[PDB]
Amino acid sequence: QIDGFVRTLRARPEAGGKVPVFVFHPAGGSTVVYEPLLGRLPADTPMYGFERVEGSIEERAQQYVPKLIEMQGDGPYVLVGWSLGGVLAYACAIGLRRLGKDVRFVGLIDAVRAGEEIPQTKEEIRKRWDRYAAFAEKTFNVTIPAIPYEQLEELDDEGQVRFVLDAVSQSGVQIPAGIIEHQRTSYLDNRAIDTAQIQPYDGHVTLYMADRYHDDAIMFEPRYAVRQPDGGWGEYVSDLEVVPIGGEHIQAIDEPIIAKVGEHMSRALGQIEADRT
Repeated sequence: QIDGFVRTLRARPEAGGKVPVFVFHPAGGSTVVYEPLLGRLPADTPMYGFERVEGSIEERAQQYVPKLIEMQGDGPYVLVGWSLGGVLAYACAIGLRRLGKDVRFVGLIDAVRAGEEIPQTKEEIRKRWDRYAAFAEKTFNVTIPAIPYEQLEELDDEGQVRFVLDAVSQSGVQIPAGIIEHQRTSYLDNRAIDTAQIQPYDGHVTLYMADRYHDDAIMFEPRYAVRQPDGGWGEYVSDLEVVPIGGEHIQAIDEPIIAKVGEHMSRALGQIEADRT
């Protein structure tokens, strides 16, 4: 059921059968979140979930792609993810196509890029932590002292959030490790998107688009308040389909909105199975 970073949501038959759907975890979550989607897909569709690994987006895909090939060979590949999971799916599509594999569906469940690019600069690191501190002051009724910008700006995102958490750890009650680890890894996983080197993809991508990001996403990064019509994928994907699903980002993975996603995705899978036969 769990084998390394691969979760079996529905096992494929011993031989033959329908093409598996490979799903990729969202930041701060596991691939159990795809069970409602699975319920809306055709009967006997296999599904395997890829859980968290370390590195840049590209380095994560360098770990996932060999495992995909061990499981599915030349293809066909169906790759799906919500949020960070969609960026991971896309990176895997890129890696598989480089190896000449047959990728037939890439489904991004509201994996919508920030509407304005996030600068990778010292000034932006200063502005970012200034904003976070302001929100902390209000939320926790404290004043925040001078921020050590020089220390933060030479660290990558993981180093930054680790630095801040370690400063918090110096005083007060000890915070349970599970909470610290969840917050650290969620933060870094979401930030990994910002430094991704997105490559052009020559196949069809389906972007299931919600109406907006939820408030917590925009508190994390204000540039998520703006969405472009192509969700930031049009420059990389000539064969791009957008499927509006309404609601907020955080709702896209759940009933009832996931029924819209599943109805559309079922038709796409149906066509892939028909073409095989």
